[PDB]
Amino acid sequence: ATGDERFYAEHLMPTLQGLLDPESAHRLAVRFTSLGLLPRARFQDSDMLEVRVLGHKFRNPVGIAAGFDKHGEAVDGLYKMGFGFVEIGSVTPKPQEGNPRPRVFRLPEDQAVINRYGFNSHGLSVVEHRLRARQQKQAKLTEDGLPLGVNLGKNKTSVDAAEDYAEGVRVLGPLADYLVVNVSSPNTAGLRSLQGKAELRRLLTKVLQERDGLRRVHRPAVLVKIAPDLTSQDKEDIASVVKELGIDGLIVTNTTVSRPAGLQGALRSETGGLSGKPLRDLSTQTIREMYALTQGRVPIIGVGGVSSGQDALEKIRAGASLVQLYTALTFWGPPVVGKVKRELEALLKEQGFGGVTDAIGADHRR
Ligand SMILES: Cc1cc2nc3c(=O)[nH]c(=O)nc-3n(C[C@H](O)[C@H](O)[C@H](O)COP(=O)(O)O)c2cc1C
Ligand SMILES: C/C(=C\COC(=O)C(C)C)CC/C(C)=C/Cc1c(O)c(Cl)c(C)c(C=O)c1O
Ligand SMILES: O=C(O)c1cc(=O)[nH]c(=O)[nH]1
Repeated sequence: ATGDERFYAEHLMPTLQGLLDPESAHRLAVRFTSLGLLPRARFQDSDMLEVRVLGHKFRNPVGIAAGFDKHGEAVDGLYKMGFGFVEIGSVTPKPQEGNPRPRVFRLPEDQAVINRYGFNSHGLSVVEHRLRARQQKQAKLTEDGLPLGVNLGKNKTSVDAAEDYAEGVRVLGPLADYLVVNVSSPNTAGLRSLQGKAELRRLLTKVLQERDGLRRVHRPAVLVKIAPDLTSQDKEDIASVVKELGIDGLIVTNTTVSRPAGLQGALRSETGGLSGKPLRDLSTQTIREMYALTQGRVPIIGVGGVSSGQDALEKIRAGASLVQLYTALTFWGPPVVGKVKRELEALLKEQGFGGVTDAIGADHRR
């Protein structure tokens, strides 16, 4: 490990977290990232890390999860940090404020965060114009193996959820390599009920019809992002609908409304979704389940508690073609990205994989 990893993780990040409230810290991180003030990313991506999935090349399989760059303000800075792909959002159709502050909480003793942002969003129009300002730059980045995802949400007061997602497809679909139908936020009343069979089939049929209506060059993959808190029945139903409709992939998982035994943080009983280390294995097991239920035929982006190459490889072997992280970045800072990639490469070599692709779903073949 480099000196930068150690300096950020042991000294700089904990010191700055001691000085700044969580949401102020988030806002500054977005600002710093957008301005390119981040440290120099030393790690040069080897060919072993390249993945071809969702109609795209990914230079490396480590992405930034939704919720960091909600409004598409820091996309280029995130690629500079060494992410293989960037997901922005969630974006709602109309601007909305989200929940009252405070609404994000650190659990340092658990290496976890709880948030109840409630889809604070600049709205589709603002994000559309922000992405349009760099659309050709993104086209080159995508061609270079650096794709962009856009995660779509719904407004608090909307009377037609499916129409909110349809609007998102129409407005941001033409600017995205993939879209995410986020039906798994724990912070919007009734949202997770859209994961149910009948509601999901009707919602996703409408989303896919809208996507299919876009011009070929502007036609994104469509993925559904699911909760870690689903029943076995819920998961079976989602798998069935995904296969019936030809949904392009799954993002597994969002934050958990569970509070695993053993959390130590003083703020453990705050309302919201829990992320970071306590979510890690719940997410990995959900990936494993969804891979098996879809016969390994549906690409999965694995997310929840990834902080190391081992964490990444466990999700890949469970069935993820790509992984994302967020909470680890908040604790260990920008050097965590290079750390995960370097460790992942080393472990792939150690376990006799030719590359990431060879390891996808490997546990199921043991
Ligand atoms: C502060 C915060 C805000 C988030 N906002 C969103 C969001 O807007 N949309 C979304 O799909 N997921 C959101 N997430 C969930 C992350 O994308 C990810 O699924 C989850 O945090 C698990 O990954 P992690 O343990 O690496 O953070 C958010 C997570 C956090 C911690
Ligand atoms: C600009 C700062 C550190 C530099 O590191 C970064 O920019 C990384 C996090 C992208 C200081 C602000 C801090 C300590 C941010 C860490 C942090 C946080 O402490 C918390 Cl709680 C959250 C929710 C976020 C969301 O991104 C977060 O980034
Ligand atoms: O905006 C939020 O509250 C949010 C959305 C989401 O999908 N997941 C999450 O943990 N928080």
